[PDB]
Amino acid sequence: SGSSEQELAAIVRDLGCGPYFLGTHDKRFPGFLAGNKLACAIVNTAGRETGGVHWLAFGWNPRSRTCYMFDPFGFSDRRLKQIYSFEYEAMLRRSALALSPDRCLSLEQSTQTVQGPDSAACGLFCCMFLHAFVHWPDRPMDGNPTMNLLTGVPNGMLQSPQVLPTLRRNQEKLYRFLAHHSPYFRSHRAAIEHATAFDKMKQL
Amino acid sequence: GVKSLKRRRCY
Ligand SMILES: *C(=N)CNC(=O)CNC(=O)c1ccc(OC)c(C(=O)C(C)(C)c2cc(Cl)cc(Cl)c2)c1
Repeated sequence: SGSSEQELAAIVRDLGCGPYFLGTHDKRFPGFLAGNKLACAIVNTAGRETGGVHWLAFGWNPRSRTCYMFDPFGFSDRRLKQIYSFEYEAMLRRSALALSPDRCLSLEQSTQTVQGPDSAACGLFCCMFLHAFVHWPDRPMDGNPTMNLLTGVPNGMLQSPQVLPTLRRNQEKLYRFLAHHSPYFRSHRAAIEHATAFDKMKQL
Repeated sequence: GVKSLKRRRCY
């Protein structure tokens, strides 16, 4: 059920983010403070103490003063607070004060889901975005070889029967990606695909 | 990929 920090760190190193990755974290991820460098991270919405709820990806682009928040569901800030109790202003504030000369940044976030409502692949979609990020940090959400393979649909449509095929097709290809790109995936494919299944939530 | 939204955020 879900995906573990060990398994996403493995998959993220396999994707080439080794030189830029800051580890997976609970909601208390300190941010990007170490220095002004291409850095990205995977961040849970809850604390470690909850045993884990939802995976997000974060990236900092030094060339463009931009932090990307990636939720495979593409929820709004409000909907992030609401459903997951997750906020990340503390984290952005620490990152701006540290790296931004003018204490300002661009926060760029998804407005669409690539994830089915009952899928438990969030962690993995995060991996995928991070690959895209670490290769195309200027254009990571869309318009690059990696994210091109996914098909965004408006987050407002997450629960609608019209886009289920679409979010499923998204999962199958994600699996193909990670298959093609990650030795740690191929070695534990059968398992990760069972634990992260397109409708894991129905079969708990 | 996904559409997205970019806000300037000052601290
Ligand atoms: C996405 N739609 C929901 N999918 C998930 O995979 C969420 N899963 C977890 O958060 C999760 C599951 C198992 C597990 O260990 C067996 C972990 C962790 O490694 C722990 C609990 C140690 C962890 C929790 C948090 Cl909040 C952060 C970190 Cl870095 C690790 C997580």
